[PDB]
Amino acid sequence: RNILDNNEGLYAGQSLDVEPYHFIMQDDCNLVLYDHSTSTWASNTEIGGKSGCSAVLQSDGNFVVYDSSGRSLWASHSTRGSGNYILILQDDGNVIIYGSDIWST
Amino acid sequence: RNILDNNEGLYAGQSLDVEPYHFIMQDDCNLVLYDHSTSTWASNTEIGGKSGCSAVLQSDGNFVVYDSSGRSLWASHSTRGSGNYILILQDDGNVIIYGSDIWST
Ligand code: NA
Repeated sequence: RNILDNNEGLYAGQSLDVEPYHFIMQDDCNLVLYDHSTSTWASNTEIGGKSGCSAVLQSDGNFVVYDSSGRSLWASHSTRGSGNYILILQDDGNVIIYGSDIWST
Repeated sequence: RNILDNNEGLYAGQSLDVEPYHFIMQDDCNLVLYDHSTSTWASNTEIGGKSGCSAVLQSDGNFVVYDSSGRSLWASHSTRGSGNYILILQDDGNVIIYGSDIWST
């Protein structure tokens, strides 16, 4: 997986993989972008006691890390409203969200 | 490869692969979406004696097939303005362009 579409996400332990980059929703509740073995970006949500966190691209454009209850602990703060969005891990190392769809076959 | 970013393209012979689907910039200058061995969408640009064609997603949102001397033979007609866009060959066999970017990093 290198992309997320509307209301898709990463469960604890799941990742987006494009070598040498991995975007991992970790067990410690931190969302971390690794470049080879080095962390280059994090959501800074790594909190003892917080397990079962998930990162979800919402259908309003917002990318959110939720804790096990439903508390939003980090967001991209990209609410644009109704649309079709995708989040992509690119091979230039950036994770980016595009929307809304402008063409299709 | 399943995506093209800005001023990335498929040159002659190149393709996006998400099994069982292929988006191929063929040597006959036709840009064709295959579902297994069946063409389900084409640019219809195998013209008589055209070769070395390329399909490039541009920074204005337009997706264009060019001949070897840079004449535009087909376009998506999806110009939305200067920004950042991606074309995705999706798991459901749809090819779609999203953009412009709303978040990154
Ligand atoms: Na998807």
